[PDB]
Amino acid sequence: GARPTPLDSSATWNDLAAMTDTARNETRLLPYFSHDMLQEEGSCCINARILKYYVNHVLEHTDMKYPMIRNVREGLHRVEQELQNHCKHDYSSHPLVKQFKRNYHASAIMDLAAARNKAIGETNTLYHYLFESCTP
Repeated sequence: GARPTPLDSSATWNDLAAMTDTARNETRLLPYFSHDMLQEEGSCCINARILKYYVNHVLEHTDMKYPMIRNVREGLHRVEQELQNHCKHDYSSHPLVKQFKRNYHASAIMDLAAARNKAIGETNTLYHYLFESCTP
């Protein structure tokens, strides 16, 4: 499972899969979390901070291409808000969060639309990281 209940909603998973399939019908931006890494205590809040960035930047035409992106973002915002309430430490100062931001910006310079689509396709993977690392 996970703690935030939408992470246990198969409807959200489907929407994210849908998003991925679309984006990819057009290397990685997300930092890679191994199985061992996801078991580490900070992993939940680290990915939650990345989720925050996703809600603000990545999942912000896009409505036309991704009819579900609005509902996904709102759902993801709810998850982020609950996680942030229990994430005592501010992980903006963590290397992996900066990495994403750094790599996303580096990609955005080339092509903003391609960078957005790429990160969008990786949202499903981020959800998986949250699912595993945010279990009590």
